[PDB]
Amino acid sequence: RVPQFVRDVVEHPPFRVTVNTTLETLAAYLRKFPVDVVPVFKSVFSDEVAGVVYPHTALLLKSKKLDAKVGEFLNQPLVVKESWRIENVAEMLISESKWGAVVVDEEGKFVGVVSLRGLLSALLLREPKAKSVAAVYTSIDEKKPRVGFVKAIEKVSKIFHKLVGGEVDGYVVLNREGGAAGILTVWNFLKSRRWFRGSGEPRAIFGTRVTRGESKPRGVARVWRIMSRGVAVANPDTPITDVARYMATFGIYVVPVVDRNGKVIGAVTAWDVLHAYLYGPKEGREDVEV
Amino acid sequence: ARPARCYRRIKGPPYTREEYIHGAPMIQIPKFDMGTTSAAARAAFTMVAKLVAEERGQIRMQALEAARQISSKYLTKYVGDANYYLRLNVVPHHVLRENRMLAMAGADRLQEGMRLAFGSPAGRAARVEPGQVIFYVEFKPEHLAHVKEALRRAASKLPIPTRIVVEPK
RNA sequence: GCCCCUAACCCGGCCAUAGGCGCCGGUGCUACACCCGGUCUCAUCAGAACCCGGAAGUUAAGGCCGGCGCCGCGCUCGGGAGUACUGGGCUCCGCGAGGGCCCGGGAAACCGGCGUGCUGGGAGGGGGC
RNA sequence: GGGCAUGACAGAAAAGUUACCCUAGGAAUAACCGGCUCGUCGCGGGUGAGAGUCCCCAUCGACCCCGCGGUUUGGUACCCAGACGUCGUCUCUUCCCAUCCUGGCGGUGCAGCAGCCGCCAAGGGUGGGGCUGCCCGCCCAUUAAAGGGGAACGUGAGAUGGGU
RNA sequence: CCCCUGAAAAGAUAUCGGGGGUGCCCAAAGCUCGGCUCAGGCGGGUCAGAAAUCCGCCGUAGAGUGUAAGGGCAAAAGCCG
RNA sequence: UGAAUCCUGGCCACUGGCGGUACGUGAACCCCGGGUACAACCGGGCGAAGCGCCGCUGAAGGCCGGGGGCCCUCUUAAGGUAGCCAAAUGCCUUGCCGGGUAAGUUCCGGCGUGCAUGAAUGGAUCAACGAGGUCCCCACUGUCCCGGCCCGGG
RNA sequence: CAAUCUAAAAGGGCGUCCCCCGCCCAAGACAG
RNA sequence: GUGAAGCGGGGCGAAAGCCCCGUGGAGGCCCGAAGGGGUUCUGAUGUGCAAAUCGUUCCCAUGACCUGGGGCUAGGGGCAAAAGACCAAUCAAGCCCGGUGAUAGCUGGUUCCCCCCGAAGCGGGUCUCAGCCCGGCCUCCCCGGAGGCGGCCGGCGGGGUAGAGUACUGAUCGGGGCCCCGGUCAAACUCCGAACCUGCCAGCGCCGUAGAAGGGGGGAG
Ligand SMILES: [Mg+2]
Ligand SMILES: [Mg+2]
Ligand SMILES: [Mg+2]
Ligand SMILES: [Mg+2]
Ligand SMILES: [Mg+2]
Ligand SMILES: [Mg+2]
Ligand SMILES: [Mg+2]
Ligand SMILES: [Mg+2]
Ligand SMILES: [Mg+2]
Ligand SMILES: [Mg+2]
Ligand SMILES: [Mg+2]
Ligand SMILES: [Mg+2]
Ligand SMILES: [Mg+2]
Ligand SMILES: [Mg+2]
Ligand SMILES: [Mg+2]
Ligand SMILES: [Mg+2]
Ligand SMILES: [Mg+2]
Ligand SMILES: [Mg+2]
Ligand SMILES: [Mg+2]
Ligand SMILES: [Mg+2]
Ligand SMILES: [Mg+2]
Ligand SMILES: [Mg+2]
Ligand SMILES: [Mg+2]
Ligand SMILES: [Mg+2]
Ligand SMILES: [Mg+2]
Ligand SMILES: [Mg+2]
Ligand SMILES: [Mg+2]
Ligand SMILES: [Mg+2]
Ligand SMILES: [Mg+2]
Ligand SMILES: [Mg+2]
Ligand SMILES: [Mg+2]
Ligand SMILES: [Mg+2]
Ligand SMILES: [Mg+2]
Ligand SMILES: [Mg+2]
Ligand SMILES: [Mg+2]
Ligand SMILES: [Mg+2]
Ligand SMILES: [Mg+2]
Ligand SMILES: [Mg+2]
Ligand SMILES: [Mg+2]
Ligand SMILES: [Mg+2]
Ligand SMILES: [Mg+2]
Ligand SMILES: [Mg+2]
Ligand SMILES: [Mg+2]
Ligand SMILES: [Mg+2]
Ligand SMILES: [Mg+2]
Ligand SMILES: [Mg+2]
Ligand SMILES: [Mg+2]
Ligand SMILES: [Mg+2]
Repeated sequence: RVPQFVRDVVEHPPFRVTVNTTLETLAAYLRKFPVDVVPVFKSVFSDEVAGVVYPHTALLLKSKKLDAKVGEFLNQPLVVKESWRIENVAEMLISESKWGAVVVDEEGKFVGVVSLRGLLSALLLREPKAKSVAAVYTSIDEKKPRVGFVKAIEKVSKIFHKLVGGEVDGYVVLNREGGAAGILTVWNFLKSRRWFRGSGEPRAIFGTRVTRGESKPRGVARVWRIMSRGVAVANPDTPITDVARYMATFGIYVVPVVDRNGKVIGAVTAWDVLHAYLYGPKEGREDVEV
Repeated sequence: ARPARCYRRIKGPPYTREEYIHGAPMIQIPKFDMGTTSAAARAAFTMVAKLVAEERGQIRMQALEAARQISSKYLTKYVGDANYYLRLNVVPHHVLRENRMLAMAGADRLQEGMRLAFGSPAGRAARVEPGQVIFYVEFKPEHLAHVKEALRRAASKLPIPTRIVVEPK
């Protein structure tokens, strides 16, 4: 009984988010139960969907003293049907580079959401076209891949916008020698707030002696202070199914790839894994023995 | 979704080349021709009603879909699917944009206000001209009152004034 | 030598009215060909091609000419149409996006009709100086 | 004449921090109020799938669409940097109506007791406490009811000074 | 710095406008001469196959031309020597 | 660091300090060669501290997470022990359950994968002391309900 | 009696003035 | 006021010891004047009595206590039970005089009359964006010497926009048998294609020997 249709992978988040949920509450929810896409309902007593938000939306918080609700940052959802096949929905996720979609039935009633985790798990019960990481892996020399490479001592302000904006799905963090120090994704920013510092527009300083009317960020956290340490690395001959199992289980969509000396030469993204399960090796690549 | 008045007027060039547009939304209209579509059976129908636009403007995809549902349901109930042909005549080619702060939509979308103002896709609309046919019906003269009622219901869902023109084929 | 007239051949201009498909005819002294050979110049896996030497055979094919049909194409022709659009003016209309009036210009698709290479130089042939 | 380089690419050799801060200025430029705008916010209307035993419209109102207000938030940067005292509360006055009660009327899926819905109507009323710096909100005992807004987010040359 | 669009049929033309690219690479991917014709399709042909080499027909470029985009190119600007 | 009392865990990767046989590197002087009738100049040799390298050091500045099967393993070393907690430290959050009030966003007592607690960076800890910050109870009252009259000076 | 300048939409109305079309009445039409 | 060590008596008791009363006079001990300090009312005052005061309520008050006179430490220096306090009403580095009329792309001011002409906020470069330079635009003078062009008509050219189209590249709804027919579209599509703008020549019109074109020089804003 291999899942083939969307109805076999539709998932229901453990928590309910409405338009009045604050970004701080949303971050607390995702700390406990990580999900790839959050449907937002118009109210507590209505199953109508006002839109969706992503884990990245919780990172739009500017200050803990400034009001910010989920309803102010709603994305347009990607909508799929429960009757569609798993491979077809995977194609739409690759096209838009989106981590999930809203599932509706034939009449448009909200059924649930489908995520990258769910599709990866469903394809786990199949046989990849390409079997080695070497066949599908993003090189460190590519111009604008969906994975970043950053030094461990960099400031998080340098890479923050690329993560929250979704231009990459994660970062491989390099030590001084070019080895894999760790992994940085939005989940690192959701688990911990060691990176966070409140900001805001200038205060209404009138009729008083106050010498610093605007908050300024001075000590900026370094990447290795909040990264995931000790992630397993992959080799070109690593099986693609071990990578897929990791990504499906933990929802981390970047895995570093190292040469024999441990130096990072690229990464495997969740989009690379889907490519192996759907088509096979990339153009000009060959599947090495596993 | 914003109120439809925000995208009613034609304020710029058509935005349709989907090979240059990242994340252009998919069309959410399942069918455009309803009833009896085969050309042989349409020869029985001898009357034509048209819901004609009175102004130029942009009709959003969801309004076209809402108009299509109410009219087709009414005709199915009162006229019968074998006794009419209904066609939604315009296609929502134009892509709508919105300038809102969002996550998971690009780094430039994180800058507030009118800095980097070019919007991300927000929907689709059909750009129509005065006199343009929005809905097209073929029917038998015995059902004239029902066809006019179906098109009156369709018009109540549309952002621009329209008028119903009835002529023989 | 010179002037005039004039098929197919040679060198051209414009580059489909010249192209494409099908059918029916015409042309052969000469000219163009198909054609006959490979010692020589030259040529290749291959005298098929290219190149050389020829003149038995043939208008079956090519070339050129005439006719018909369809497709394609062309037109300073009729309609489409003074329509669409537009330069200038307006205390003219409309809630508004926009429209209207006056002076001056003015399409396209399409439908119908007509057309289906024209022409410059030379050789050859004819007539005269 | 060729090369060795300035990528901030018509070419300095160059890290922070100031809430202990200072000077010159800027409404060429932010924060409060005001102006413009109204996406957002609040309020109204069209439509009628569907619910309502039957029955669209007693009560609702999916999918969509037309609006009003300036009451939340934003957008913009027009005025004000030789300066318009920055939240709330107290005190005191007035205005709006999109009416919570009180006056009038109608509908009801109005038997009565109650309830729900609409219309006219702003003369009067709309209070006392617990919690929090609050505003807002939740709650307690009452009550005819314990409406909401505007006035330089009314009012610090009137106070208070808990927060910022 | 470069291409297309914006750009309003001479020229010029901006925005933290839109879609992309550049800090190279190649002793050939540079020069020239000759020959040839590409993608794709069909018919026949021993392994042989959707796809190898061979014979034939069609094929306006649907290929190729290092590299973005736009432009150009068929007895060539492509392919082979 | 901060009386006393019970205690004070694991980590030397990093930033420092210190110790060290050999080796690499490491300035001037000096030595050798070339060059120059002499010099300038060019090459080599020798080579101190230091640095590289190897060790020690946390009551040095400090740090104390994952994955896997008590064991292995990854990342800049280790992997938060005894304790303590919605803390003057918890965003979510007026956290949940009790106390106290008619009603308690504060307070007290518990709970704890604790956004981001923890051991001389001191942990736990309140006897005595306090113009320290806070909650509750009794008494008390013009603080108030809700204002009135009087006295001295303006 | 344009604009700056203080306004108004979808929708409803034979309220009223008017224009056009279809059908009935050839005095056996519409209303009782 | 409390009452440490030490020292008496009495009581219970088997020993040790325990209990009561007294004596004694310790302590950065307690209450509280003087004295010292400076918490509250966020009281009065706030052009003050005062460039820091007054009332009230408070904290310490045998000690790391308060206080007179004399002495030492001096500015990149002192002194600090540490607040970057204090060092003569001056301190994240004193005061005096000197360098010194520091510099300021920034702000303020810049004084009589008439007459002639009369701008600009554009392009390029700049550690350039409140500055400046080279051009455009103004003015004045001189050289030069006959042509010039914000308009129109014509001849001969250029163009690819509006519209149109859906034929190349793409998008898109239906019907019929990969083709045919109908329909919806295109800033980064184009067979076609205006109005319109623009090049040369000729004419018209106007300007020009009271000086066209062109050139040089001064001053700009
Ligand atoms: Mg400041
Ligand atoms: Mg516009
Ligand atoms: Mg430059
Ligand atoms: Mg004000
Ligand atoms: Mg403002
Ligand atoms: Mg709204
Ligand atoms: Mg209704
Ligand atoms: Mg506002
Ligand atoms: Mg301004
Ligand atoms: Mg003003
Ligand atoms: Mg002023
Ligand atoms: Mg004032
Ligand atoms: Mg003032
Ligand atoms: Mg009213
Ligand atoms: Mg106010
Ligand atoms: Mg005041
Ligand atoms: Mg005042
Ligand atoms: Mg305060
Ligand atoms: Mg405070
Ligand atoms: Mg141009
Ligand atoms: Mg090139
Ligand atoms: Mg060639
Ligand atoms: Mg320790
Ligand atoms: Mg523990
Ligand atoms: Mg404690
Ligand atoms: Mg805790
Ligand atoms: Mg507390
Ligand atoms: Mg810790
Ligand atoms: Mg500590
Ligand atoms: Mg610590
Ligand atoms: Mg401690
Ligand atoms: Mg004390
Ligand atoms: Mg309107
Ligand atoms: Mg004492
Ligand atoms: Mg005070
Ligand atoms: Mg006072
Ligand atoms: Mg006074
Ligand atoms: Mg005392
Ligand atoms: Mg300080
Ligand atoms: Mg000094
Ligand atoms: Mg100094
Ligand atoms: Mg001086
Ligand atoms: Mg003048
Ligand atoms: Mg200025
Ligand atoms: Mg002309
Ligand atoms: Mg057009
Ligand atoms: Mg069109
Ligand atoms: Mg032009």
